[PDB]
Amino acid sequence: KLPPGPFPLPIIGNLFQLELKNIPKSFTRLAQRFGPVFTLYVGSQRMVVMHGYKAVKEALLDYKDEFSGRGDLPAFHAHRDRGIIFNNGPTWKDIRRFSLTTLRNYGMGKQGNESRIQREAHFLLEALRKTQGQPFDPTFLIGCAPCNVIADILFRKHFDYNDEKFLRLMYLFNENFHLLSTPWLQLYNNFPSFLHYLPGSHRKVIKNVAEVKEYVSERVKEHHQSLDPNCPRDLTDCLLVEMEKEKHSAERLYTMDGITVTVADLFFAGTETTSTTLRYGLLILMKYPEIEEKLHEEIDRVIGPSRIPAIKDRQEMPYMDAVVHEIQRFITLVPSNLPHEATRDTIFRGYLIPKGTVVVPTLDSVLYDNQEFPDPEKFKPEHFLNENGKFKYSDYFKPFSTGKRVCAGEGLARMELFLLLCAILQHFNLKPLVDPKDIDLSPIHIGFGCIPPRYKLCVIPRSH
Ligand code: HEM
Ligand SMILES: OC[C@H]1O[C@@](CO)(O[C@H]2O[C@H](CO)[C@@H](O)[C@H](O)[C@H]2O)[C@@H](O)[C@@H]1O
Ligand SMILES: CC[C@@H]1C(=O)OC[C@@H]1Cc1cncn1C
Repeated sequence: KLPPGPFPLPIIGNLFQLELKNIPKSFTRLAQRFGPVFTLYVGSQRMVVMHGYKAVKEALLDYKDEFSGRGDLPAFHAHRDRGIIFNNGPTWKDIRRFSLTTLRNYGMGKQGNESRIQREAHFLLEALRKTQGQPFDPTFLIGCAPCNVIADILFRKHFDYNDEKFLRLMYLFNENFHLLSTPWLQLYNNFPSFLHYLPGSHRKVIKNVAEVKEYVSERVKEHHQSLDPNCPRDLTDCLLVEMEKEKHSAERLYTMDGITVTVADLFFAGTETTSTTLRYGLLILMKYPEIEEKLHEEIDRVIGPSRIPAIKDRQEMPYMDAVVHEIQRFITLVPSNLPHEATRDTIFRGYLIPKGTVVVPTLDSVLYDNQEFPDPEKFKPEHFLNENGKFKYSDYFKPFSTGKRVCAGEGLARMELFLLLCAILQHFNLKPLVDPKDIDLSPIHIGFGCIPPRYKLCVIPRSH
């Protein structure tokens, strides 16, 4: 027997039970009705949804290997079963393991992630000053910071903030994440063959993915022509070197195409989610100026107005720590996670879950638990503050997921969020164009991601 769920119709399945523009809300509605594990058909693809901390944790932690597969995502068919993110094949385990180890090597030491982020803060602060306290759209300014950070690890390359190629890549990342959060792409994701050769915004996503891949492909090729296996320059070099070291084996983990997919995965994933979180963070703080003020107080007391922020500052800045945690919790940036897949026939809570079934370990339902976070729908730093006014740790903080497919750059992202928000607020006050009271924090699109409203602001200097 399958987990309980709604009776499906011919062709469309349970499409009437879903609001295309807010799938996460529909999951939640279905959870009250059927419980923390339920079956759904969207089209002819059967899925099982986990909802709530217990179900999600059990799925990812007690059934590690059973649900460690990756569900298909037609828009990213040019990556399927290659690289990391969209890899449901036999190369996933080893490519992931090697990529994690390599990322850790580049993150460790005095030339590590902290220093890399600190250097990049210089350019970020420079760009913010150059706005002269005039209105500007933050989207493609602040996004440069994580984009350059991951580019350094991948290509040992640094872009000027208005390099045309650089802006184009970020534009593509932004459009994709945006469009992948819209009702049309949600329909396409589930009915790809009915919809693919019709007109629609799905074509742009597909075109955009191919364009990022092509750019990464050329970079991989330029690295292969000028390689020195004794002195690795970046992550692509390490992957290229690993490819030569297996040239006489039976089965191959590394293709030139496998590597560009792997690196385009990291490039896209290393840029877009960090950029969106920061951008969403700035909007949030502008709605709550008293929160911005307390942060300004903590920075000036602990770090002072001049010294560059460092990761260990987190340990002496409980309010910033709580705020950075609360931004990630409140926005539920990837609210349905990435789709998992059953690797074999599995019995979960006495329910049959057949091989190939899509498994959805819902994240918003963990981030919005009303027992762990009383008033979950509200932005409150005190969701992460104890009695002593100190940081209050929570296991329900899972915006990166958990288990075998846990976000490959969790540590990078968290250090970026802390250091860069610290840097920004050390040197600037945030000025909204509209009154704080009229700021709407609701996402404008909800799908693969949660998309912030478009806005402009001024940043007014603190330092001179
Ligand atoms: C706020 C920033 C970020 C968020 C919210 C986020 C979130 C996530 C989530 C929810 C998943 C799916 C986990 C699962 O399937 O169980 C994921 C996967 C992944 N992320 Fe992130 N991530 C962020 C930053 C990053 C960064 C900086 C990188 C690269 C350095 C990155 C690379 C990846 C990769 C390669 C995967 C696929 C893992 C796999 O399939 O085995 N992410 N991320
Ligand atoms: O169809 C799903 C979803 O797509 C939207 C736009 O997001 O409309 C698309 O599909 C309609 C067919 O149902 C077309 O008439 C329209 O041209 C196309 O944009 C939403 O209206 C709809 O919910
Ligand atoms: C389709 C892939 C998903 C997406 O678009 O945004 C989140 C997820 C890819 C991802 C994983 N970690 C960071 N990102 C950007």
